Amino acid sequence: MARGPKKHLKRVAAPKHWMLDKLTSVFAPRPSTGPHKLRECLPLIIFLRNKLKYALTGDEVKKICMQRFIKIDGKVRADITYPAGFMDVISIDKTGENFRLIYDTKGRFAVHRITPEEAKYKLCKVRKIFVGTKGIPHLVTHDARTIRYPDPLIKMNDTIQIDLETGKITDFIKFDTGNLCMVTGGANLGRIGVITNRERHPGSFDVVHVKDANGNSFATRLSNIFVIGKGNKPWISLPRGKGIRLTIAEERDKRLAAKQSSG
Amino acid sequence: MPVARSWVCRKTYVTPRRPFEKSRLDQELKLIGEYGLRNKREVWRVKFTLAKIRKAARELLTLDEKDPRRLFEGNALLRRLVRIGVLDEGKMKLDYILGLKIEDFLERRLQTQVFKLGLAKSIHHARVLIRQRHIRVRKQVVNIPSFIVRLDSQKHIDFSLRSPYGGGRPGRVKRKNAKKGQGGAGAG
Amino acid sequence: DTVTIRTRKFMTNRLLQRKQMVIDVLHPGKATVPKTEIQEKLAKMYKTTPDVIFVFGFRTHFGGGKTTGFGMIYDSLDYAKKNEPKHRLARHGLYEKKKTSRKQRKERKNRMKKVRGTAKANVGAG
RNA sequence: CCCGCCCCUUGCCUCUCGGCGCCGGCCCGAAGCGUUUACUUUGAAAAAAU
RNA sequence: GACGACCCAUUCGAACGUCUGCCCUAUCAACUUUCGAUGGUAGUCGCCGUGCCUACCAUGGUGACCACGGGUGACGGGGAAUCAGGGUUCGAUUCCGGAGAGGGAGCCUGAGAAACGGCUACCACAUCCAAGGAAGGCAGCAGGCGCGCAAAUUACCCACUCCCGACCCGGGGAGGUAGUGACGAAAAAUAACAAUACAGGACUCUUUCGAGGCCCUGUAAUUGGAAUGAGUCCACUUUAAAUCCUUUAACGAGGAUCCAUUGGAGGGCAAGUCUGGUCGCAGCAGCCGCGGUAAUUCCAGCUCCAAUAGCGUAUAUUAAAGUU
RNA sequence: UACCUGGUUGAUCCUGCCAGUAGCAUAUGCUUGUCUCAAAGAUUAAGCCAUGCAUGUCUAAGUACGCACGGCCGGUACAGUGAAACUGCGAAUGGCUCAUUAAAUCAGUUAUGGUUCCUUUGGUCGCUACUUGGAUAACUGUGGUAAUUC
Ligand SMILES: [Mg+2]
Ligand SMILES: [Mg+2]
Ligand SMILES: [Mg+2]
Ligand SMILES: [Mg+2]
Ligand SMILES: [Mg+2]
Ligand SMILES: [Mg+2]
Ligand SMILES: [Mg+2]
Ligand SMILES: [Mg+2]
Ligand SMILES: [Mg+2]
Ligand SMILES: [Mg+2]
Ligand SMILES: [Mg+2]
Ligand SMILES: [Mg+2]
Ligand SMILES: [Mg+2]
Ligand SMILES: [Mg+2]
Ligand SMILES: [Mg+2]
Ligand SMILES: [Mg+2]
Ligand SMILES: [Mg+2]
Ligand SMILES: [Mg+2]
Ligand SMILES: [Mg+2]
Ligand SMILES: [Mg+2]
Ligand SMILES: [Mg+2]
Ligand SMILES: [Mg+2]
Ligand SMILES: [Mg+2]
Ligand SMILES: [Mg+2]
Ligand SMILES: [Mg+2]
Ligand SMILES: [Mg+2]
Ligand SMILES: [Mg+2]
Ligand SMILES: [Mg+2]
Ligand SMILES: [Mg+2]
Ligand SMILES: [Mg+2]
Ligand SMILES: [Mg+2]
Ligand SMILES: [Mg+2]
Ligand SMILES: [Mg+2]
Ligand SMILES: [Mg+2]
Ligand SMILES: [Mg+2]
Ligand SMILES: [Mg+2]
Ligand SMILES: [Mg+2]
Ligand SMILES: [Mg+2]
Ligand SMILES: [Mg+2]
Ligand SMILES: [Mg+2]
Ligand SMILES: [Mg+2]
Ligand SMILES: [Mg+2]
Ligand SMILES: [Mg+2]
Ligand SMILES: [Mg+2]
Ligand SMILES: [Mg+2]
Ligand SMILES: [Mg+2]
Ligand SMILES: [Mg+2]
Ligand SMILES: [Mg+2]
Ligand SMILES: [Mg+2]
Ligand SMILES: [Mg+2]
Ligand SMILES: [Mg+2]
Ligand SMILES: [Mg+2]
Ligand SMILES: [Mg+2]
Ligand SMILES: [Mg+2]
Ligand SMILES: [Mg+2]
Ligand SMILES: [Mg+2]
Ligand SMILES: [Mg+2]
Ligand SMILES: [Mg+2]
Ligand SMILES: [Mg+2]
Ligand SMILES: [Mg+2]
Ligand SMILES: [Mg+2]
Ligand SMILES: [Mg+2]
Ligand SMILES: [Mg+2]
Ligand SMILES: [Mg+2]
Repeated sequence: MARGPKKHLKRVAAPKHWMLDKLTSVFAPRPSTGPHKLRECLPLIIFLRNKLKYALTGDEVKKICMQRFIKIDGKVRADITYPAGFMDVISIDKTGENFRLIYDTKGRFAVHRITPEEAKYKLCKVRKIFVGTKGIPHLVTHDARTIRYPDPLIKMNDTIQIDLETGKITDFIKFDTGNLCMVTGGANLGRIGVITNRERHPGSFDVVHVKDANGNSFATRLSNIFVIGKGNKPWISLPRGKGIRLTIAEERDKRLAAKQSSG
Repeated sequence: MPVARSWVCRKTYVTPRRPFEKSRLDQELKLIGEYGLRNKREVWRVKFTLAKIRKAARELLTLDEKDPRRLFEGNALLRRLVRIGVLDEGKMKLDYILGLKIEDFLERRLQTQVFKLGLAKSIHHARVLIRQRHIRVRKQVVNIPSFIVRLDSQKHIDFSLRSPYGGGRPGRVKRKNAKKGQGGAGAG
Repeated sequence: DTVTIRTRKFMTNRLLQRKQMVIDVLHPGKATVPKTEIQEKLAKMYKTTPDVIFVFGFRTHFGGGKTTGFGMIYDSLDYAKKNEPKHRLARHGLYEKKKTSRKQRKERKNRMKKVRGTAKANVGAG
């Protein structure tokens, strides 16, 4: 039977970009309900023992999190399967280090340490616009936040830079032809380039083009574009190799020349 | 029940279709004698690992040149072959792979190198020594006669550092008899 | 002597008040080293004590010689008493184990599920 | 075998609102789509394990 | 700070709906309808769209491009076996979707159930009794009967992966561990090496004979000494606690055991026109065929063949089959 | 590895099939030293089931007069550990099997502008009062039936 919501998640059926093994055991953490979709999230448990190696078994994650050390967007989260996701800024005070969840160019999250004078603001993508009771205009971002009284020029698909202690958006980039963008869905995942186009098929999945810093172009769907810069100048810091998605015939050459077989 | 296991496994040989055919039985018996193997199956393994290389080679050679896939996988297959001493870097192209014979994979076996590099009296003596843990590759004992020696591992094969044949306590026979001089020939 | 320790991929974990690393033991000719005999040499290596040190794993290769295992070194003793799994504190006695089977616990619970107000004799008289 | 020339060459139109030029006046990109399909080629989008 | 709470969004879903996609059957050719069948108008009901259901009205909808009826040892798919190229057959079975807890039916509580480790009633079974009454659902894990050609222990533990809870602490036959296991897959032992004696060849010498001889094979008698695990077994290691494997001290090989088997020997098809026995009997033989007193085919000894820690037989299926 | 071989005739050439041949998966026979993996009451009967077990849960933070244990003597909101019991939550996930079921289920594709949503995350929280009412469980005590988580 299914008569209600499920609550376990099998290890094989889990998302691929979690990069889980196969022979530990039958289950996977099953992210809890949150602001980020179940396939797009990264639970806090998978970030501390599969990536940062800080813990070793699930109980060590539970007793790291209980001591109130970890902060997800300023607030102090105690749930180990909390669904962190794209544009969230984990902070570990007791160590003095910070991170930004951004897709690496193979289409998966990777650790990306940032300077503590940067981990005070995060970007959000506008999803909806509506006028509440008494005539107040609202906003909905990709991570479920609701901003009341936003500027009357910010529209859908735009990006806004908020603060983590107030909300209260500060800057906003407008979606049009010429601005930077990072792609967050499908085949082209974690690539960067100027938008350069947008076609519009009314009633079905408008399509968007892009263009890398090496001529490479790659279409996508508009609901997968995420503007991160005014133009050619990304606001937030970037991972190494900057979304350039080199082919395997190049990846082999760099592996051979660097001879990165040790340290 | 769901369970935390790999069921993935596979076969590594194929029997021949004509079961009693003289041209076959005499050739394989020759190959067993000349390299000191145990069954016919020890030959059908090598036949399989060659006939499977010769399918990738062919399917690449039926792609068009300049292809991404053909280029990448060919440069990867020739590298893998050259790295075990089955191919000559002076060939390094696909239309030569189709010219390889079974007796080049058999030649790179550890049993063969232990004889041909001089450490044993015969191709049969070599198989005994390897199986008795008398030989070492690079700071590592090995015990499998069929181990295939990579090209630059070649000059590392030598007698084990805990073994009678070179720096080691005499075995349980040379010690039982030297004791027969002090326990069987002195007061016994 | 032949025995020797060499550490690997060291990491100082402040989130759990320990430093953890991997241990290599180059011990040719001999049997595997006892865990006690390892942890005192780690002490002399890190200059603390053979009491805030825990080691486990330790599989030996084919052929003899090396073995590799995991090791952790705590700051206080009590942080180890908090942050360790119980059975690893039992190995070198610092904890003890109680009720003698899973069956007895199970069947007591099922007898107690059939009385109200005070479960009484089912525990107090066994 | 990307341009325009024998009559045609993305086939035109006519505009209008907004950027690209020159010294207001005039020049060219976008909006309409070209009678419809099948075919072929390229993109998008498609769970993991096998 | 904990808790609760209206509504909005978000999350995990759920529900209904669009296009295309199915095995065999004509010895199924017309089917559907006031017992709603296709449509319209207004309502009832429901979380919402809707003949979903009621009242009035119209007479429609489907079919040789296979409707409707029947059969399926039919739960669908990701996939599996074989496979030049095309294909054929399988998919109860660990991932995803569906459906069901003896058969049918009705409902409480809840955000969520037409729930059976919940309740009520009928049908079929079955238990206790003081004959008034009460109680039940292993297609969860073990275990037992039955059925059959056909399938393991009434063990251990929450340490690992995760889930539930008021929760850093409790619980989990989910899950892990060990037992039985020739379903099946990978690696791989049961002899290596010298001397001596015979045997044989390239080479040297001798007109040859013959001799010297280096390279190999057997084969004998002994030996000759060396090598090593299968085992017995102290410790460490392993792990929740143990077992196994790996690491190590001590014992442990002369071959008459520390013993390799299963099927064949006319042909197809690798291997005997040996010897003893039986006499168209007993038997063999997938097919052709053997046996009637002189059996290369039966029964046995000897020898030889093929695969080998495996081989034979029955059956379903694929290639051979360009015999769909 | 894109393959054939025996058999109708006195002999020959054909059609044509039966037999051989190789893999696979269920059963069964003979045999068995080592070591790493690991399928296993599906087929018949979705037949029937003795016994045990498989679902419970407390924090600084709902309700503590069990003396049950308890300390420096006091509850003067009242200490502190805390059985039980009311209250809340979960029990609708997980596990097992394949009887039903052929435009059904299911797959890819799309839509809710035609709906509901415990929980999590973010919004929202101003048209006798220094604090109201009666009534239950655990606990004390008396019971009934052969019998039950009465
Ligand atoms: Mg279920
Ligand atoms: Mg049900
Ligand atoms: Mg969770
Ligand atoms: Mg109507
Ligand atoms: Mg209506
Ligand atoms: Mg009609
Ligand atoms: Mg009609
Ligand atoms: Mg029909
Ligand atoms: Mg089927
Ligand atoms: Mg069926
Ligand atoms: Mg194929
Ligand atoms: Mg299936
Ligand atoms: Mg069945
Ligand atoms: Mg089953
Ligand atoms: Mg299922
Ligand atoms: Mg679905
Ligand atoms: Mg039954
Ligand atoms: Mg509820
Ligand atoms: Mg029911
Ligand atoms: Mg149930
Ligand atoms: Mg009941
Ligand atoms: Mg009843
Ligand atoms: Mg049951
Ligand atoms: Mg059972
Ligand atoms: Mg029987
Ligand atoms: Mg069986
Ligand atoms: Mg049986
Ligand atoms: Mg657990
Ligand atoms: Mg616990
Ligand atoms: Mg189990
Ligand atoms: Mg096997
Ligand atoms: Mg033996
Ligand atoms: Mg052993
Ligand atoms: Mg122990
Ligand atoms: Mg025999
Ligand atoms: Mg016979
Ligand atoms: Mg005979
Ligand atoms: Mg024959
Ligand atoms: Mg023959
Ligand atoms: Mg006679
Ligand atoms: Mg005779
Ligand atoms: Mg005779
Ligand atoms: Mg066939
Ligand atoms: Mg005839
Ligand atoms: Mg004839
Ligand atoms: Mg046949
Ligand atoms: Mg066979
Ligand atoms: Mg095992
Ligand atoms: Mg199987
Ligand atoms: Mg059954
Ligand atoms: Mg019972
Ligand atoms: Mg308390
Ligand atoms: Mg209290
Ligand atoms: Mg309760
Ligand atoms: Mg509930
Ligand atoms: Mg079962
Ligand atoms: Mg049904
Ligand atoms: Mg039908
Ligand atoms: Mg039918
Ligand atoms: Mg349909
Ligand atoms: Mg679907
Ligand atoms: Mg559908
Ligand atoms: Mg809850
Ligand atoms: Mg809220």
